[PDB]
Amino acid sequence: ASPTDQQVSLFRYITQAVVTAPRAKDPANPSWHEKMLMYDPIILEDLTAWLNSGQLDRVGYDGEVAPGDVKKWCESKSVCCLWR
Amino acid sequence: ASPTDQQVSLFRYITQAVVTAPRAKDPANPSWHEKMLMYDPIILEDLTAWLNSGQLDRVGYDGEVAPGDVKKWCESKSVCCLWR
Amino acid sequence: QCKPIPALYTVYVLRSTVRHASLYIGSTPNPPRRLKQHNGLVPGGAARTSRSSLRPWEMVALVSGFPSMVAALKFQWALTNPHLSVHIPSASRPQRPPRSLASVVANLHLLLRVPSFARWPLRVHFFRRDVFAAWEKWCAAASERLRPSLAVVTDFEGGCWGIHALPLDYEPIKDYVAKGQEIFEFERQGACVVCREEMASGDGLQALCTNQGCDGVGHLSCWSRHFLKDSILPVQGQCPKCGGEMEWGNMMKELTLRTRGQKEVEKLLK
Amino acid sequence: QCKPIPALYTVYVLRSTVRHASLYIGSTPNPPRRLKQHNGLVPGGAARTSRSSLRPWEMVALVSGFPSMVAALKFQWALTNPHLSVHIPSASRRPQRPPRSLASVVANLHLLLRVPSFARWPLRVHFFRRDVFAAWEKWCAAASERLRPSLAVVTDFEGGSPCWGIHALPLDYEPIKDYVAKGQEIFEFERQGACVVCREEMASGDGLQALCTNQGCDGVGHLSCWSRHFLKEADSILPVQGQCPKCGGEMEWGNMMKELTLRTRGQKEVEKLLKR
DNA sequence: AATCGGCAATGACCTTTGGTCATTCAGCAGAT
Ligand SMILES: [Ca+2]
Ligand SMILES: [Ca+2]
Ligand SMILES: [Zn+2]
Ligand SMILES: [Zn+2]
Ligand SMILES: [Zn+2]
Ligand SMILES: [Zn+2]
Repeated sequence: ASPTDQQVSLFRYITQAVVTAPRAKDPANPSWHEKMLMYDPIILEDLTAWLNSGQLDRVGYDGEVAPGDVKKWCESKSVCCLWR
Repeated sequence: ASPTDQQVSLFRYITQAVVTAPRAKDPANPSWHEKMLMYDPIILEDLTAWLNSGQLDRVGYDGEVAPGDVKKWCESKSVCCLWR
Repeated sequence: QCKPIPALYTVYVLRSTVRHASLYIGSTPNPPRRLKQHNGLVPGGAARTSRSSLRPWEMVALVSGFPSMVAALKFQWALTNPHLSVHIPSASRPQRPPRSLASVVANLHLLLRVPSFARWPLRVHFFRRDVFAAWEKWCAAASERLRPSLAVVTDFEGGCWGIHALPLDYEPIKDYVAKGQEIFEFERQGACVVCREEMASGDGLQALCTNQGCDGVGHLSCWSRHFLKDSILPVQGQCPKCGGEMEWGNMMKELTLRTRGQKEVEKLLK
Repeated sequence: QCKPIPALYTVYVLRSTVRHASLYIGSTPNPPRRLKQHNGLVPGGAARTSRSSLRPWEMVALVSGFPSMVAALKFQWALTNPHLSVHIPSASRRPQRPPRSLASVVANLHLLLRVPSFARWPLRVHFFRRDVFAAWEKWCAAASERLRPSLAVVTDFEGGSPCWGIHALPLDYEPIKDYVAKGQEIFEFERQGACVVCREEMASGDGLQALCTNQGCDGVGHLSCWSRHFLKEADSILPVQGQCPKCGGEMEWGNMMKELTLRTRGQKEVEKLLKR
């Protein structure tokens, strides 16, 4: 594989895990996708924990993603992110 | 057939006329060619009259040369000239 | 997050009216108040602008529409520190004045195109002719153009202007918000304009079309899949009900105001 | 003409030391005396240069090597009025308006050196200020048309490594004194022999006989044989640079004609130069 | 008579206290 191709494939897994999660029933408890849609600043270690607790394995990716790799993902999607 | 090419052919007749004339036997009386080589400022109507007094006919050009055409020729040759 | 998208939040380019070569980059939700802080009329001004011989300062340009204080504070850092800002998506982690006005413009032009900030609902304002001229001079030499979505507006004096014409509150959307409160207080939301599903009161995030006289509501996640009909953050879009064009930023301002700023709304409607 | 090729005749670029924006274009055979005229230490100066607010003036650059006073006056008029000067060979017949800027002088001077009417003249460009020389180099770098390598562009900035600048430019024929002395001994005693090109004997007094410029070399030739040898280019009349068939030394056509016209038409400036 | 482009002068910076860099910010002379 290519180092920028291992990324483009990883990033589609994070995307699919994020956009296919159920939408909120309580509007005060938005999903990670809806938090991005409303420009909620994303706390990196929280989304990283979420992706690494079944959501990646759900969308067919066996492997733990790194917090800074989730940060790369947010920057590439214009998604506001920050460390904790 | 062309106005840029006939002016090139006319200038070849003027060049040959100047260049092939016999050289000065008295260094105080140089030929028109030797005046140019020594950067004598060329009085146009003088060289103009000289070319139409048999010189162009000598080198195979029937027709009269105009002082402005002789002026164009000098400027194309870096030969310094002036009007009397 | 507990707060709604702010009424106004800006990253501004401050310049001395005495030495034009002296510049400074900052952020504020209240451009007029902060300018007074720089000019010494109100306590709290920065250290660079404290210098007596440089006062008064002016705000020659600013970018607005930042959907959070964090978003503005990050754009402000990347604009203040161009030599440290890495614009390739990265796993990463007084004020020295900018070199020139031409470098601020080139780095501002760069920042509005890099992936970190490319899709933010921003807008550039220019308040002086010569500063706007340097901007246009750089834009014309550049090959990669800006988003058509990214409005770049001017407000020159002549013919309240400048930062003193910028609304510091939610009045510009007050009509839209009023439409929103009455549609949802009387349960007139109907079905999602996209998926055609009934939207009971209180069932997830239901976003409202920004065009006046239209009552089209849809699930937030449906509205975004429609605008984007890969990519996550929508920018511009068209309402399927009224056919009107919408900015994704304005639709989120109202949604977060209705969902997280109920006290801000009642104060707006007075 | 009647007079020999001048020792020095220049076209200069005058600039004020009080305002660098004020420029002026002139010609003179005596750059040092003409500067003193501009600055009011000597009578005969210009009217544009009469403002004592603008004084002192300075000559920041000049073009030398003009073979006629007419040649300088022509080049000076073209550099003064670039908007009137037709550079296409044309059948046609003092800046009271100062030039726009130094960049425009640099740009137009660069053009005048490349056009047919002035291209093959035995000229030489001098630069006496670093900033004017930098504007010139900035233009030459951008331009794709190079000046001919045959044409010299020299500098003389103050100090380094005395009379410098225009005061270092020789006003008489002393730079060629040996060459002129070599010619007199050669021809006064009939040592010219035969033409190095056509191999024909050259009796004393038989036409114009030009002499190789290199020290200690004998080469004399028929004037029109030298040129035919030098030009052995495309269409040309005026030689520029050549090589002597006897000593193999490189020559400039302008330097050789300066001695020819001195020996031929300037016999009394010869005797003053040799003090004979 | 008001403009005008290009210069000469000036200020700020971060100390290498002066060589950078920028500006024309209530400028500036000169030319049209
Ligand atoms: Ca015939
Ligand atoms: Ca206006
Ligand atoms: Zn829906
Ligand atoms: Zn609508
Ligand atoms: Zn011969
Ligand atoms: Zn020789």
